Amino acid sequence: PISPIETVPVKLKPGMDGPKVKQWPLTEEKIKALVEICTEMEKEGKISKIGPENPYNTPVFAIKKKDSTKWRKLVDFRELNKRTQDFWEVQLGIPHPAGLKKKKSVTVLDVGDAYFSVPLDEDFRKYTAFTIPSINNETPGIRYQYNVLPQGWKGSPAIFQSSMTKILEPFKKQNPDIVIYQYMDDLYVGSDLEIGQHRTKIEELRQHLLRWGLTTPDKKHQKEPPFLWMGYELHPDKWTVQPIVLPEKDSWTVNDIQKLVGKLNWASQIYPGIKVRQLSKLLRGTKALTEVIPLTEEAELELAENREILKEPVHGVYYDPSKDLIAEIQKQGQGQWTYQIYQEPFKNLKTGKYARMRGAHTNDVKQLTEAVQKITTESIVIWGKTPKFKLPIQKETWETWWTEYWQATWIPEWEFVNTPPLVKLWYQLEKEPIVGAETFYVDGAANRETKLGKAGYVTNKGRQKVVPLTNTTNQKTELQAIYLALQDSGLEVNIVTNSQYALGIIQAQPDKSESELVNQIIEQLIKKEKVYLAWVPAHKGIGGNEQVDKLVS
Amino acid sequence: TVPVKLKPGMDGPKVKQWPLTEEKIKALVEICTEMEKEGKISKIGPENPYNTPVFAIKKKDSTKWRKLVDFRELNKRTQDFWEVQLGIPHPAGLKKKKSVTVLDVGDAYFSVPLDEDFRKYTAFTIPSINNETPGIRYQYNVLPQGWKGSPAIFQSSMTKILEPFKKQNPDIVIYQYMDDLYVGSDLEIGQHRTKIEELRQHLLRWGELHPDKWTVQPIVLPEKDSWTVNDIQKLVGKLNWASQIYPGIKVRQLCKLLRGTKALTEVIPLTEEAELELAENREILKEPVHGVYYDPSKDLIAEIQKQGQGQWTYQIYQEPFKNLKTGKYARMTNDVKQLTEAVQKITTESIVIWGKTPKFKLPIQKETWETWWTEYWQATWIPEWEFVNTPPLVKLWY
DNA sequence: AATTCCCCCCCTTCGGTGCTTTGCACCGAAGGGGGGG
Ligand SMILES: Nc1ncnc2c1ncn2[C@H]1C[C@H](O)[C@@H](COP(=O)(O)OP(=O)(O)OP(=O)(O)O)O1
Ligand SMILES: [Mg+2]
Ligand SMILES: [Mg+2]
Repeated sequence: PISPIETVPVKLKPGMDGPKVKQWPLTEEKIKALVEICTEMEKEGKISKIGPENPYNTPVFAIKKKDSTKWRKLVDFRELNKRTQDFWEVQLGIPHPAGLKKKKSVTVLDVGDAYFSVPLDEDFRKYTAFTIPSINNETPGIRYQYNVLPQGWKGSPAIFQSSMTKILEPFKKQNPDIVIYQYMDDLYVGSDLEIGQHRTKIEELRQHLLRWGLTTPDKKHQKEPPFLWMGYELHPDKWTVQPIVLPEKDSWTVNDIQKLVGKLNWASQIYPGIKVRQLSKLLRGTKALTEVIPLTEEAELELAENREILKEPVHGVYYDPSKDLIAEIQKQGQGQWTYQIYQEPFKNLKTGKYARMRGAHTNDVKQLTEAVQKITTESIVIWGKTPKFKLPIQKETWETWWTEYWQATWIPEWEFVNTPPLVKLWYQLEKEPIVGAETFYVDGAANRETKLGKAGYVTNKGRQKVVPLTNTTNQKTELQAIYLALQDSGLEVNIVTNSQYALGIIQAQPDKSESELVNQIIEQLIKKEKVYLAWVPAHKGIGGNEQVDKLVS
Repeated sequence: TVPVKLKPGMDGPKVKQWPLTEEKIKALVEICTEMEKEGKISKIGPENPYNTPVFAIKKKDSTKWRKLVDFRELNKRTQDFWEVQLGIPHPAGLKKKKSVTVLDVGDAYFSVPLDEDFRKYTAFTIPSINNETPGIRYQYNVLPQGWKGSPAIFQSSMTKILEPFKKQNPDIVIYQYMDDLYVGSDLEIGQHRTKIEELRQHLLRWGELHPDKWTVQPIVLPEKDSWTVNDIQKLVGKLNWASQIYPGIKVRQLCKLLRGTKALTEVIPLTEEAELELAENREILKEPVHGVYYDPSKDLIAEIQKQGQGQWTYQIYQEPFKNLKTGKYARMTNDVKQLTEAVQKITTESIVIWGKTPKFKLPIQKETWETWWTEYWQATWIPEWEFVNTPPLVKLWY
């Protein structure tokens, strides 16, 4: 029934009226389902008949519920939402079973008719008016208005969550030794005490809820393991995701590729080693969601690997506050990382992957730091404490990186682990000039009208060469000049440039880039054994740097 | 109460609450539980569209958690600040005092009720561990701590309690920026503490800085006998940039030995023209640049740089290439902790000197800063910071 | 050619912003997908 809880005062945005949308022609089965539903609801006072005094209207339809033989009646409140006042949602995240503790007794409850058991503000009911049609336009239609929270309204979820919290507060105040994970209307009540006392307390909770209108039907009340909770199968000592079925097709469209990447990201939290880089690359540049895309022999290998991985049943474990959180990170190549958070060896609380590509140019250390931050900020949410990392990076490499980088870098308490692919810096630029090495005065120019440029590398011993470039801006010509200086040189080399752009790219030791020129720079830099890069102001009378300026111009 | 109002045509704070550590949550639902019994805060629902981040900080050797609300955004749109808008207008003699002390008048703001039509903006949400329950929303009934309008309202209650104290001791200058009392005396340190407890006793009954050690750090050129081609090349670049900040620097006598396509590790034969130009340019760098004046109509900008081995460097300025103050913070392992301590020291120096927190430009990635900056913060106020990515050009500040 | 609403996540695209280097690198919002109620 309708709860005696107080009604949250809602109002429209200033200067806005109510919706006046018209009803679409509905199908016969949906019309019959709506008429059947809007009769039981009307008898219980959840909706009320109206007439000419109400000029508002909003389309209504009915989708099929997750369980068959039941219809969910929704209202297309898309013009009312544009005029409703703003809300601050109180749901800040999603509970995870890895953060649960090992409770001796567990019960999962589901409130029946969750939204239709919370009253709606009396001054806001006139706007939520709708019109059930008559079948074959026999009658002109029956108009109703909502006395409870509508489904499809912007403010309904927050209002219901706050009402449920207020309802549950006295019970949790009386019983502080019982854990209750609430998510909308799904309740996970876990506690100590034997099965008899736990069932007695569950009955007390159900009576308390029934005193507040909310009813918990016996069909949605689970008392024995496994418990289907929030997409997971909670067990007494482990947990698992509900079975994931990947699409199996011989012709892949654009839309069905992202219906496979999405189900792999979800599966990549208890399943270790899931990669979606090659599959996701297939979505770059596509236009239509029905465009057939052929697999590129690299997405097929990833698909086979992920299909093999999903074939073995894996399980998680529950949190233990009297134990230490450990997180291991491993490299996968091409900027992909796989991490697992555990407390005991070979018993993972959680798994995950990080493959985001931030910035045009990067290296392994920066991506490892980003993965560390992501894991830290996720573990803070789930367990409320940072874990101890076991990174695949040497202490000396991290030291040489953070004591020489021009940015503040820190990662928490961490221990080096030696598991093949290691994070390292491929090349380093010497801070001092190298004696007995040819000094390379490079420059590059490009007219900003016809997109023609030239590069020059005139050096100490007398060597010089000017190379023309087509369709290059003022920066690509400089990068080409550096590339050509690096190419025609021995092992030890000193390169002096006149702009900050190339230095800023090169100084932060990139090992992979989104531009082919910087990539060629990187593969050349690793080949050399000693490189010294220096800056010089361009048009300040500096000979050599000015001699090459004439050469490139 | 006072009719607090926002700027013409401004909505209000709508910031998302960041996740908190389990220690900062167990010690935040306890503070807020007791704060609600006394009526300081009250529960609200989702019908209030506004929000503000909240977190707890354990102050210096206090062994107690203190709730801190990041009112940075609400300060920007409040703009009431009219009741004695000056807020104890900045005494120019505060920076010249031998020693000043910072005292936190915290529980004094929790006695004057906040205007009813304003408590909706001072709303915050307390997160839950593993999202067990939806966040608990609260709003302030009394004047909050950290909001710029709290000192501006409590002004005609602190100038009265301090009246029988600062009248007996005219040689003490007391400043209150946001929530802290900057009492700047001039006596001996031993007598300074005695003069502090008397003020503390005065505060109770009626309900360690040293600004004498601050100076600007100028750019210094190296002094070496052997001069290689690279060395002049670095100096020319440094002098070329130094010209725009130190007008009158000439490089004609120095941008002449770099003429040609010679080597870069050979020793240059320094001439008399360069030698005279070197000494002349050094003397201009000796005296700090004059002609710069603080304009209270424009906001200050800070710029921290990392120099390694724990050394940092900042340049507080209002317009580019016109520095009002430069300094070097030494080390006090951790990198974010040092930067966090650097921001507090610069902010404390800026408040003492100009009374305004500068707009910082941190040399750190955003995701690294927001993850850890609340762990080492220990000050009531929070400055507005912007993140930058600029490699060191020519090492032009150290 | 079906039409709804909130929350978290990932992946790609496009426009705005800042510095100057009138291109180029970053960032955030919006589209798609997954999961939950
Ligand atoms: N597709 C949806 N569109 C709009 N609101 C939804 C949707 N799914 C769920 N909700 C909201 C409204 C529901 O009242 C609330 C709880 O979901 P759910 O438990 O599935 O429904 P219910 O409690 O109304 O019916 P039941 O009797 O089957 O429990 O979540
Ligand atoms: Mg359900
Ligand atoms: Mg239900």
